[PDB]
Formats: sequence, C-alpha cells, structure tokens
Amino acid sequence: AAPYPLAHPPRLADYLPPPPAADSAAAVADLGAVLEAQRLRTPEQVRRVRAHDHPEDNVFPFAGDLLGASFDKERLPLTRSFFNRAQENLVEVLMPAKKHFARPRPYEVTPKVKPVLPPPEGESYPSGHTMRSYFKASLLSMLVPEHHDAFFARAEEHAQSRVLAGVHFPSDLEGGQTAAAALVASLLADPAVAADFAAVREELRGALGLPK
Repeated sequence: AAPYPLAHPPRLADYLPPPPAADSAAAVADLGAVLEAQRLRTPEQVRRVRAHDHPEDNVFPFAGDLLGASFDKERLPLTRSFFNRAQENLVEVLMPAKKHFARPRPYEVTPKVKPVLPPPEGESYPSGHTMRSYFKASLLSMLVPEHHDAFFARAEEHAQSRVLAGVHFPSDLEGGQTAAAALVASLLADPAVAADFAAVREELRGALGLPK
C-alpha cells in the first residue's frame, strides 16, 4: 500500500515539545508511572498485550467489535485502502520525528523496568502505537460521529497498553496523541485525499446503514 502524495506533510518536531529532561520532576513522574504500572500489571494483563499486531488492516481489529460484523475488511474496498495508505503517510512523518528526539526508553533509563513487549533501541518519543490509535479513532470518529466517544476510549486502551508493557513513558503517549492530530488535519486538507475520504463516508455508513 502507498502513501497519499502529500505536497507538504507536517514535521512533527514543530508540533511537539521535547520530552522531559533527565532530572525534570517530569522525568521522575514519567519513569515512576512505568514502574508503578509494572508493580500492578497482572499476568492475564501481560499475556493480553503480547497478543501480536500484524498491521495488515489494523483499522478493523481496532473497531470491528465497536462497529458491527457489517465492518467487513472484505466488503469495504475504499475504506480498507484509505486506512492502509494513510497509515503509510503516518510512518513517513513518525520515523523522522522519532529519530530527531532520540529519547531513551524506560528500560534504557533503568533495568528495574522489564519490558514484556520486544524492546526497540531508543526513539521512545513520540509513541507510534498511540499515534496510529488516536489517528484511526480521529478518522473513524469523523466518518461515524455516533461512536466518537467509543473509538477514543479504544485508542486510550491501546496507548496505555504500552506504559503497562514498559516500552513507553506516559509523556511518549502525550506526543503520539498531539501528532495524530497534526497529521489528520494535514491529510484531509489535500482535496484529493478529502475526495476519497468522502467516498469512504458513503461506503462505510451505507455498509452500516446510517443516514446523512
């Protein structure tokens, strides 16, 4: 799947604060939550979060229970495509921002932290997962305003799963959240994308039998 040919994608760095400094009463709170989340995470909670991604069409397992079994990857060719292409449009603004900020991971700050997800090497800010999640919720919530509140509580579940897992601090999530925003605005501003997203409102609402 290919990205939408955005003339001007946004440099997330411009839209984000830098992470808390090493001492920054902020830094100790951040690290303190990850270790509190470690203290309190249950064995059923760990095995859940080690479910396994496989992005493929990650929008469907994202909702799919929050929408019907009308929400068919198989029956929604325009929707399916959009989400796959925009996801790529996201990867392209995440990877640079991630690198620019080169933030140490929680476990690269103290081995008292035991990540239960496979633990990448730094670039801990912002949070790509958090970003993919709020990103999807955002676009869905526009298409299906009815379940707005539902999609956003879904994106939270996801986002938080990372602090639990030990691969991100809470402030990493704050970043993913803000960025998701910037990218959505920047993406639907392009009238070629805006066109496709209209066709996807009809496909998906029509598929779900919703009015307007």
